[PDB]
Amino acid sequence: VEDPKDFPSELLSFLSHAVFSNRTLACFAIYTTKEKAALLYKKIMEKYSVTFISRHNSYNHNILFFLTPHRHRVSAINNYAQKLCTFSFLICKGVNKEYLMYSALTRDPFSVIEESLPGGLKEHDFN
Amino acid sequence: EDPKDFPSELLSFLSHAVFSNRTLACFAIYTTKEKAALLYKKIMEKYSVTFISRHNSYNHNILFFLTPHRHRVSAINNYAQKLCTFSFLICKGVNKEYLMYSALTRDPFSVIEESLPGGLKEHDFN
DNA sequence: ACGAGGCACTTCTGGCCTCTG
DNA sequence: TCAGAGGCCAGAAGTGCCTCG
Repeated sequence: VEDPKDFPSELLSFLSHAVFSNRTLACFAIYTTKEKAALLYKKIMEKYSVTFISRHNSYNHNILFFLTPHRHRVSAINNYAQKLCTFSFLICKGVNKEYLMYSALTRDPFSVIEESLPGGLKEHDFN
Repeated sequence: EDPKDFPSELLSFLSHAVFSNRTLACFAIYTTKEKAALLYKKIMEKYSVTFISRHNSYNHNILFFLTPHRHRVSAINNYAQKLCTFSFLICKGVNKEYLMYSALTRDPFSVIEESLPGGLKEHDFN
């Protein structure tokens, strides 16, 4: 109901917009509640052995941004993360523009709650 | 959430197989009032049941039904699971179809709704 | 009878890759 | 190159058939 139906309109140009692709990527984003972002961060971190993960503030909910050293399907990440929940909203999408998406998440009206490397894609190549 | 199996007085009728790939045409489901009303409609559309009834059982509801083709209990269960809601659901094969239905029609049990006017009689079962 | 379980699909899952603009 | 659509693939999971005891 009041739950978002997509990511914030300001992030949309950075996200993947495939509906029918079997393409795999290495940068994903997840939009969920405050409660689930905490749990998801660690779980996701361990499962996918993330080269990077950050947790962000978004309009009274949270966004998880993360890079993975291996390629995954958006639906594979989605399925893994839905099997934690039930039960609360979750939008999961591939990210096409990693620097841009990261840096947008560090500025208003978004902010960093916590991240696994300080400064992230601004301070580190993940090449 | 609540109950952990079917009422003990109906257990003799059910199949308890856990390692069988055998398929059946009679099943019963234990669940809440809200879930049983819905699974009545949806199991019938889904399996195009030859008969389906919904009954009062101790705070909750049982659904009994016969399907025109053969299914694995695990199928009926994977389907019925997908319409919960971490509300509870016991789903089992029925070995003794008539005896199960007839028990569910008498005290402590009663019929709420069934897909045939005046339910089932003994002939009907083979 | 009925539970165990061999078997045979078929559907699902989650990667690969090329094509195309 | 990029990114979405989709061919293809292999291994897992699903949901039937059967016969054996």
